[PDB]
Amino acid sequence: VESHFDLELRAAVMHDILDMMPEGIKQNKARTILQHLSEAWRCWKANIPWKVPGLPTPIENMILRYVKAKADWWTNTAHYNRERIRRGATVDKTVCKKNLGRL
Amino acid sequence: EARKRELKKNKKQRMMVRAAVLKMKDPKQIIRDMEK
Amino acid sequence: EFHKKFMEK
Amino acid sequence: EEAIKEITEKTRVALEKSVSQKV
Amino acid sequence: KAPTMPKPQWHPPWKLYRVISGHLGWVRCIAVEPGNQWFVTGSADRTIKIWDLASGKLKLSLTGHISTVRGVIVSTRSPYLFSCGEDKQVKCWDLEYNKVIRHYHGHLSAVYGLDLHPTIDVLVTCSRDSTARIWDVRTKASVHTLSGHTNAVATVRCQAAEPQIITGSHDTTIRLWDLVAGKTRVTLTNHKKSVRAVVLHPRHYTFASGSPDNIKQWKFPDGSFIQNLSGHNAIINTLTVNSDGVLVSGADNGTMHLWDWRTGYNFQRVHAAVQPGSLDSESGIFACAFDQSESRLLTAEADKTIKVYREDDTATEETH
RNA sequence: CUCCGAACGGUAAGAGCCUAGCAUGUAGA
RNA sequence: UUUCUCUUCAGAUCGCAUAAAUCUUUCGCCUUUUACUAAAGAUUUCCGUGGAGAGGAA
Repeated sequence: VESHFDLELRAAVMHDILDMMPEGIKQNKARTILQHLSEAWRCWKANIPWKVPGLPTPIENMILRYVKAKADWWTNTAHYNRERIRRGATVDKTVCKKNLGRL
Repeated sequence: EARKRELKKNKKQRMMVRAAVLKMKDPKQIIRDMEK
Repeated sequence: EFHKKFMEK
Repeated sequence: EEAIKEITEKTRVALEKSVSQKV
Repeated sequence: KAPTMPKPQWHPPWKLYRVISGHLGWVRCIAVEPGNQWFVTGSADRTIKIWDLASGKLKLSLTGHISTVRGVIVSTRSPYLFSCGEDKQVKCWDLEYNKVIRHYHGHLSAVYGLDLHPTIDVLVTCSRDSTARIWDVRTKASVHTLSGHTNAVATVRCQAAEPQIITGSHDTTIRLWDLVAGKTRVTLTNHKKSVRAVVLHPRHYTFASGSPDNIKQWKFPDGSFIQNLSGHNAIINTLTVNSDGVLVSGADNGTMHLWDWRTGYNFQRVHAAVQPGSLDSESGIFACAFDQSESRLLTAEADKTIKVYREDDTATEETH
């Protein structure tokens, strides 16, 4: 499901923080950058020009790339849910609210 | 459909509770200890 | 993507 | 590349032995 | 002072020919078919775009992967595609069959790439958790998997030559053991960085190599940093050498340091242009490969396109 | 106008007493 | 001259007919599944079969 995609995105973000410009091994940062990226994605979900400040250039670039990947996955899940909307194929009760919110 | 599974889980929990209540103060636990 | 989706939904 | 052919033959024999053992 | 400084290889300059923007997402794998008639262009939209090699026209699509397929190759003796990714679906796309019958199995986690041997009846798949499955052709199983990775395998490779291993885990641990032995006879516990650029340089032995920081040469027998290249701080995401011994390494940060064949240091120092849809700092060279004729370099950036960097006629490339 | 189907979704859980078709073939002094 | 062993190559309606399973699509169903229905494509399993060494009885 989408949980596996989210976990893969989080693992990719961790790998990027470890390898994509880690600023050298000098007791580097932690998942607080992941929290900043998640907050930036939530802000973009509001269609606002907010972003994830307080970080270097490649960190922000990787954050934007991961956010675009997660948003593409969400749009694809929404398209798959809307495809099974007219017919439905006996959709469950919880998926309906999620698809409706995404749309 | 899931209400059946929920009721089954509730009945299993109630049966386990009743078994524990009957066994804790059981004749072999409480009344058996009453003679000691 | 968004145009055809919002048009047919 | 005769050594390449020898290594390939060894790999094929090993794969056949593994298939006969498992399958 | 620097190596090959007073001996500038008078090679021609690159020249962009055209960009085939038809993919939907960051391109994962880009490879030209052996017959110079197909161009396997992967994308993260769950759709392998097999376009024309030299023409670049839309030939046909191929789905089956649920997520982005970060692994795509085409065999020589086995006329069928070879996909590999987190979906765990290998698209055995034959030129005449046009279906998916490979059914790659063996990896109990995601997959970042795979590689099929040209001669030996074996392959390799970069599993996610700890696996390195040597998918045997027409077996769909890693009967003899050289498992020496503690994380997501960066890349995989094996052929009839005698380096005997090419692989590396994401936990800073590689397995440069004998592919025939299977056991970790030689643990390549080095290259803690994201080593993802191992392109064949000049000769099969004593060739070049790369790395995301201070890329240098390597050696098939026992390894050796002979061709001391410059400080390639750019994260080399991949490398595909030219037909005439030249080398080109695609960078993940957009700054693809183009080094000569024997020079090692960046001869061109090219970079990834900002596409019209892309952002300011968001792109990065995902793939770069020369065609079967070595006439136009197929460079696929993150803008969902594939540029054809052809060669120009000019000898004014002499630099100390 | 002769084409005829089966299993699961099923039997509350309980403390005291009682009865039994089955199974090893050996190491060693 | 007749048979039994076996590594081996089959695109001959390999077998003047005819079984199943797995996967991917399309219908009928559908209360959940396994058993399912009738059409297409591919991969295997079983009853087998053909043509070529070597080794064993009359």
